[PDB]
Amino acid sequence: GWIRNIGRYLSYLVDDTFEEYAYDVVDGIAKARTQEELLEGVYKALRLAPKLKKKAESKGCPPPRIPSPEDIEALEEKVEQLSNPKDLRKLAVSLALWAFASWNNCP
Amino acid sequence: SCKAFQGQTLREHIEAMLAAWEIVKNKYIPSIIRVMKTVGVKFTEEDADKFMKTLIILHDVGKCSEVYQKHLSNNEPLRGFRHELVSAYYAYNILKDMFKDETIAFIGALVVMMHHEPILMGQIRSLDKEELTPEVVLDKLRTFNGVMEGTESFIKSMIKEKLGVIPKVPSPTQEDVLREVIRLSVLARHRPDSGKLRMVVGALLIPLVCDYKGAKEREGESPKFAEVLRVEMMKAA
Amino acid sequence: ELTGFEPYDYQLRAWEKIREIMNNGGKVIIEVPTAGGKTETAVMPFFAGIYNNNWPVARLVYVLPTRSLVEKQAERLRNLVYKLLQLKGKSKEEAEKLARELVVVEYGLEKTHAFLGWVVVTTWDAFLYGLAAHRTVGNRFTFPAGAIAQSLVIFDEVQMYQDESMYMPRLLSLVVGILEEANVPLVIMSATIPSKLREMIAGDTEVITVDKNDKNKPSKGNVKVRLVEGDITDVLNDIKKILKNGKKVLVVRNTVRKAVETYQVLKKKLNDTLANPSDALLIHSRFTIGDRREKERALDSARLIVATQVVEAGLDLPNVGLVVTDIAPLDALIQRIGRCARRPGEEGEGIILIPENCIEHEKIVRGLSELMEKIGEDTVVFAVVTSTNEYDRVVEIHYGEGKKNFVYVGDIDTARRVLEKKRSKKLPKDLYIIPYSVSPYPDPLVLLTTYDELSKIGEYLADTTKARKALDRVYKFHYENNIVPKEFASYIYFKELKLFSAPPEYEKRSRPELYVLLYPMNAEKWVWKVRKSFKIDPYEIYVIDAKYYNSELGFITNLSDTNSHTDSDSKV
Amino acid sequence: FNEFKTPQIDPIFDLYVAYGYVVSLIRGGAKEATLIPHGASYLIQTDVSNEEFRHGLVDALSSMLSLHIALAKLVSDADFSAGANINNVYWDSVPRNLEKLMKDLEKKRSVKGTATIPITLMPSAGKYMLKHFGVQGGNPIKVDLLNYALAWVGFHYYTPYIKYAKGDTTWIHIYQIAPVEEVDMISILSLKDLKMHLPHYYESNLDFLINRRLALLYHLLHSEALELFTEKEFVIHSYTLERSGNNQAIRSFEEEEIGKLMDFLWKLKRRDFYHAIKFIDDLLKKATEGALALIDAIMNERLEGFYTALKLGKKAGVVSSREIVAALEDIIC
DNA sequence: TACAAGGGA
DNA sequence: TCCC
Ligand code: NI
Ligand code: NI
Repeated sequence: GWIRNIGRYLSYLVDDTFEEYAYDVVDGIAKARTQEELLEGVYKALRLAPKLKKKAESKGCPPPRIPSPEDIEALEEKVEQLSNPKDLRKLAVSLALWAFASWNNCP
Repeated sequence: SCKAFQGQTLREHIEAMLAAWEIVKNKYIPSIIRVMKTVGVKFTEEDADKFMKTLIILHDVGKCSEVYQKHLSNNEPLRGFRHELVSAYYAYNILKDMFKDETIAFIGALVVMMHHEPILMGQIRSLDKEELTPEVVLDKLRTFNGVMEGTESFIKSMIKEKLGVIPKVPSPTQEDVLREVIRLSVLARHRPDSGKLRMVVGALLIPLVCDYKGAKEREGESPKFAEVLRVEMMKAA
Repeated sequence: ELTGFEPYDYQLRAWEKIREIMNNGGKVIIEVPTAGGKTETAVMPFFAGIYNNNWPVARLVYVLPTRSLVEKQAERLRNLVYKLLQLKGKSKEEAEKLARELVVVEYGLEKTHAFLGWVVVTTWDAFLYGLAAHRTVGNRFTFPAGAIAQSLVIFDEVQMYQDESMYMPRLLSLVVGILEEANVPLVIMSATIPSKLREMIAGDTEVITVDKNDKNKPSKGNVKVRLVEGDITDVLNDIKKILKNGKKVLVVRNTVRKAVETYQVLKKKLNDTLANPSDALLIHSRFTIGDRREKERALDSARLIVATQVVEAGLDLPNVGLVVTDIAPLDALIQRIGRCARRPGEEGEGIILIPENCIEHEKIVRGLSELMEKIGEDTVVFAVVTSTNEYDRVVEIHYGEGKKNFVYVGDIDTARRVLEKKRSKKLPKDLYIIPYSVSPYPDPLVLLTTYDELSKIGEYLADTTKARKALDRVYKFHYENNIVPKEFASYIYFKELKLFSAPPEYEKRSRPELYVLLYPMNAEKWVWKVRKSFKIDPYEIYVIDAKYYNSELGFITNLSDTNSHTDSDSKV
Repeated sequence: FNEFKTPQIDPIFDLYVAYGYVVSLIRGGAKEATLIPHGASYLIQTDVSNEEFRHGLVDALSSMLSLHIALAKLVSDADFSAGANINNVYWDSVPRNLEKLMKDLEKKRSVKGTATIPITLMPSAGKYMLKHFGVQGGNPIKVDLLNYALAWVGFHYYTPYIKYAKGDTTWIHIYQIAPVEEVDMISILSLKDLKMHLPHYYESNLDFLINRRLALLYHLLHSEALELFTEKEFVIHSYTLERSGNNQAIRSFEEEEIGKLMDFLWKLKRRDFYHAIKFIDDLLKKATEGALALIDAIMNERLEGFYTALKLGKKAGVVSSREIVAALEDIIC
């Protein structure tokens, strides 16, 4: 549920085809204790969209797909109720592990 | 009332198998007999004809599993359904009932198991991307629900037409066929027999080459396969 | 009928031994010296089995141990089946059409069918591959060893020493043992074998050997053997004196490198007779552009026949004159020189040409195979040859069973119900590698253009290739040493190159430069002091004749190779 | 029912003898048999008499000696000859004991002596023993010849073991699989399928056979006998043997289980194998630290272990396909 | 991973 | 003491 798309977008920052290697954002978002730092980390991760799209357009492969706003609000509306950090940890690590999948983008 | 193949019904295919086996009988039966003395139990060529006829009738009963056949009718994928397992359950139980012997039904269950293609377990080097793997076999095994309701009826019908002695049908739920197939496969994999099993059961596999005759095929080497379809002519001309 | 003999050979000495096979039997042993020429071992029982249908046995299998004239055996079986087709019909035209089709070489390709054919010729190299392989077409699996069980499998001198890769008597003992409980008749043909093997592979089978009564066996005649110096110039005087007479010279090399140069250095210094219709016709050794029959059926001529360790078995040359050969491990030599078939005599001559020991580095591995090779002066053309090999290979090697890369364990646990060889666990079975002969000068543009995977796009079945003619296009390459690749590597259905990190055996391979029609290429005090020497290898690649202490072989070619780093101290 | 009693010596050696009982039984027949564990006794119930038991045992040891003679005072590179015998003198001692047991056995004669048990079949034994204020000369611990030989057969036919050379020294990891509740014939033959002969791995690139847990993970990667213990409880007892400067000793005796590791592997490999076996092999060979993190995560169910393993794999050479990520997420639940 | 320290016939 |  709305995890595959954000997983692909995050993997766009790790694939060798994108010679930028933004590991700080994924490392920070993986190690999150509560709401504020994870929100800041995901914001920093999604802030790098223009450079990814420009690099993809200049390389010739199809541009990356930014997560749709329809499921953008899903992250928020599910995350406020996660007062306990424990059940937050499973999703915080699920996004990180989905960020490291193959996700063949530019053939 | 059921259909085995996508292009052919149950009868128009199984009758072709049985009819071809009548010609190939005098060619391949004595090899089966010389193999089956080694097992420790032996009967005449006529009882061998009965055993082969039972294998011919019972290797496609599992095809009519009311879910796999639905996938066959359409183009839906089957993702590794081994109906030969349920067919081996049927063959084992029914041959318990008729032939009153324990090892020959085990051999026949294995013969049904290889039908189309045998299972592959252990000793692999990651060259089994397809369904040749016990995990997907167990997947299909637990996802197995049940056979057609008329399966017992037409099984009795073909039992009457081929032998006519007594009609009897085994009923697999899900766990019972699990126990039967796991027991038979594990025992065949490991016994004091080392090379005896492969020779014997491959020998019983060899006559089961009429599937190319049953359905139309476009293989280039099939004509070469037709070289050994008929034996040397007994009559000079 | 069984009494009627279709060939013009009348009745042989082993006519009464035919009934020992029957339909329910075990191991039956047949022995006769120089069986390569006049074999007639087990084809008559099968032929008499099929005269009025009522087949006792499904098929027949003839086994060539390592590398020999498979095409010659195929032609012989084709001629025999055509002859038995006589007196029954089939006119003249369509008999040969089916005779050519029922014979299958089965090199290993054409996965559509595993093993089919009324009579086929196989090789132990391919026989091992046949016991475990997957041939699935149309969701139908043809089990390659299924036909082996009920067919008559017959060996032919399968105790022949090779390039440290086939001479394993323990493997043969294991094979005969595992075949014993299958309740199938197994008969083996051999010229010379030790007495020690004849008891651990046949514990209750009597040897028929040669019987003084009913003297009808094909005698060899008079053969004289002498030790001569190995030089190219020395043998010349023995050539011009046989070619004019009408005889021929048969040169045998123990190394492919020596064979790929002997013909070239001998075809230019003679300049006496024709070359196109007579020369350029030799035995196949991973060359001739895949196929072998193109220069195999034309060998029936009294001309120069350059050869190597491939002509050792499977030859019925009627005119045998002088045979020169390199160092041989006695058992190889006696089989090679026993080529004088037909009528006894014919002034059969066989000699050995070795400079000192240089030919022992590829077919002897030093050891007793080369140390006792020079102690071979008797003709050994009788049935008492068994009293000769005991002190040549049994007293020094077979007692210590010193062998390298022996994979016996891969045939017991692996071969229980079913497995496959191309995907082993830890011990790959070194049998053969099939290369592809190309010569694209401007064509290479990555992916080798053609010969694609042909996936779901284009082909619905996604399993189709243009290798229909490739069945007679691959070589016979054995994995011995590669060091670095020289040809275009392959992974699946050619192309994709890559695989620069120790490419494995089997399949793949595509030879570009090595593709041509002509050829394809890239004890003094020790004996009198003690006995019971060691085996295996050490820092020096040769054996050790350990009399009391140390005493390695600072001799042969290993010392010359090792002298590149230490040439002092009299080469140790 | 025979209900043959099994001597109480060591729940490791007792396991070996009472668990080679079944392999001696199967070759002679003895259907409808079961093995009831008693913590350490491991009693067996069977409908067999003694003669068929003896025929099965002699058949097993005849195959054993046939395998022994295939390589060569004869020393063979076998599990019971040199693969597991850490001591050089045992390389010759064990085959002689086996052939003496045979020679006594085919002539319907019971044994009359006792023999010293190596540390291989029981790590609890050794050379000395503290009596009150010191040790005894020689080896105080000794066992009956028939029990010794049959435990050797059981060890050779069932229990996997892995050797790695690394020059002069040598690591030998020995594992024994133990039930605690109930087993039948089919289960025991499934366990038998796990045993693989001649695991002389040596080599230099395969250097991760140290860290015994990693070695057993690698061995279980290529083992596909059955997923039997997902319905039956089983444990694993492991130990290591070392040749550090010709100084042989046991330096590891941790006792965790085996069920959940292969359960996670089996739930991990539904999607495909072409990207599963190579995935594990690449993570083991390249990211040894990542493989250690992954195995710790499997052992103790911690979320960060999977992430660390995936990051270490991706950093060097691992593709980390999508389906394996989905399988890992499904394992997380 | 460098050093030592050991188990037996 | 021999035996790595
Ligand atoms: Ni079917
Ligand atoms: Ni079919």
